[PDB]
Amino acid sequence: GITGTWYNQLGSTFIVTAGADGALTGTYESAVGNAESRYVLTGRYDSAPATDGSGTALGWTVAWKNNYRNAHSATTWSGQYVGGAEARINTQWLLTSGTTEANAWKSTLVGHDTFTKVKP
Amino acid sequence: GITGTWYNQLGSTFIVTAGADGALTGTYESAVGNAESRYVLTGRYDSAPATDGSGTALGWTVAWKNNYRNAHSATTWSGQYVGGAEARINTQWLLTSGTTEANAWKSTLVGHDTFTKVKP
Amino acid sequence: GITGTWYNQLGSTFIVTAGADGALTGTYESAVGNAESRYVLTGRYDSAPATDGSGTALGWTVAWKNNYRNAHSATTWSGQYVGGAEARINTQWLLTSGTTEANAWKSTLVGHDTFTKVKP
Amino acid sequence: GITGTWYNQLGSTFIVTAGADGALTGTYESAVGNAESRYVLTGRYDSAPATDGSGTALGWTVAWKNNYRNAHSATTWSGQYVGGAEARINTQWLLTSGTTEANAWKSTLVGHDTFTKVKP
Ligand SMILES: COC(=O)c1cncc(-c2cc3c(=O)[nH]ccc3o2)c1
Ligand SMILES: COC(=O)c1cncc(-c2cc3c(=O)[nH]ccc3o2)c1
Ligand SMILES: O=S([O-])[O-]
Ligand SMILES: O=S([O-])[O-]
Ligand SMILES: O=S([O-])[O-]
Ligand SMILES: O=S([O-])[O-]
Ligand SMILES: O=S([O-])[O-]
Ligand SMILES: O=S([O-])[O-]
Ligand SMILES: O=S([O-])[O-]
Repeated sequence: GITGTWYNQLGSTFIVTAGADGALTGTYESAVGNAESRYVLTGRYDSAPATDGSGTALGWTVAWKNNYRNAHSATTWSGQYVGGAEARINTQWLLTSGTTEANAWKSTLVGHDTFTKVKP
Repeated sequence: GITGTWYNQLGSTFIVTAGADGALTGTYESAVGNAESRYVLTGRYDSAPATDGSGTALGWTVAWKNNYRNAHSATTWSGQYVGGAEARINTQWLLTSGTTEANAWKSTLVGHDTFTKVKP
Repeated sequence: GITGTWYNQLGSTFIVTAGADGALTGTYESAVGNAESRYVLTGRYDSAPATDGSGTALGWTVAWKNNYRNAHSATTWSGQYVGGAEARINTQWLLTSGTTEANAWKSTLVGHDTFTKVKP
Repeated sequence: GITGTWYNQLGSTFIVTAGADGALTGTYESAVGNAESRYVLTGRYDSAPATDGSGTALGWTVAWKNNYRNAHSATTWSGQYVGGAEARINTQWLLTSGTTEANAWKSTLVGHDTFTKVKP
């Protein structure tokens, strides 16, 4: 299932629990950027997915503030869990930094992360 | 400045509480605001933003399942809160639907939402 | 139609010609209007759109190199032209900068530009 | 290193010439290799990239109209070319369909393609 410890292609660590109420809760540790140790995450997932072979839709957010550092930014991952020989969560993400209005055009990075239960 | 009710450009409404712990909790719904249009939201925000005039980074997720409906999808909004005389939350979003692998190319919509404290 | 001089919400100037073959050609520049901030663009558009009221899909690219400056980056805009008494081109864009592999996570900005034939 | 034939990870091919003026021209074949599935592409690239291990920024567009078919849509790919023994073009894409204003929310898909010089 979704609950577990996952790693993305850069070796970030995503520790998540899927609640029966559709909640995702856990911690995220980033292999990149202005980040140190674990950050709180929260999200949601479809707790009654289609039974037709489709993946399970989900998303979560990390705001990049913890007790050590504050990057004044937040990442949301939107994606789906794909059950499988090798279970995977395939996502695309948006990383918005707090900016002045003049710099808002350059506030948001986009990318795609794939997570499995094995570290690269 | 974030806690309360916000309205997007399209008719949607959300009500959120910004907790002291950096949490965002609430519900997302339609203009009409009927029970069947209401979904849990959860997210995170920067609870200690920069003091140089930058916005406040935040993000949240809604999975489009409630006790009545299930669209097998989830949206994440990633953006920033701008305070001042015309307060706004400016976002970009990713809506991922659960798909088969063959259809994963058409799984993810992208767009933008601007939220205000007053109705459009 | 599409051929003409457009401006985005930030004052950039998009001078484009829509050819009979689906080609878009022209130049993209900044508000100041100077040679050093002017760049070549090329793209494509649907030369036979639907007749049901839908917009006309289009996209184009600017590589941020000209005879004076090189930012080692390129932007693509993807969107549609909406006809009527206020013609508009609504777009989302991706701006990729050349990076090392280690920095590829932070290579791509995303945003949205709306273009009209009037200045903002 | 850009000019030539490239293959994505899902059975598409394209064929591009990278002109000394920074033009990309060519054809994109959504399948392999029937003419009903071939479309014009044009774009731009950084014709003077860094030789510091950074990728070469580029982008291109395909409008999904040819002599056989018309999906009333256009994709733009934004990315970077990475040279060497195992050369790649790493992209993120936006696929916008022409829509009515009421449907504009669901107009734009996002995703990622990775192209290699060898077939997958
Ligand atoms: C009541 O159920 C729905 O209407 C519904 C179903 N599926 C998706 C959405 C929806 C609403 C919404 C938005 O306000 N901004 C960005 C994406 C987005 O998606 C709404
Ligand atoms: C690395 O980026 C640059 O150096 C650069 C230089 N000069 C203009 C622009 C630019 C302009 C622009 C716009 O109007 N919409 C969307 C993206 C975008 O990027 C970018
Ligand atoms: O991943 S954010 O800390 O730069
Ligand atoms: O690098 S973004 O996945 O936080
Ligand atoms: O995750 S994309 O920035 O290579
Ligand atoms: O939210 S953008 O797809 O019109
Ligand atoms: O404000 S959006 O164009 O980064
Ligand atoms: O045309 S998009 O599915 O790479
Ligand atoms: O699988 S990503 O290209 O939607």
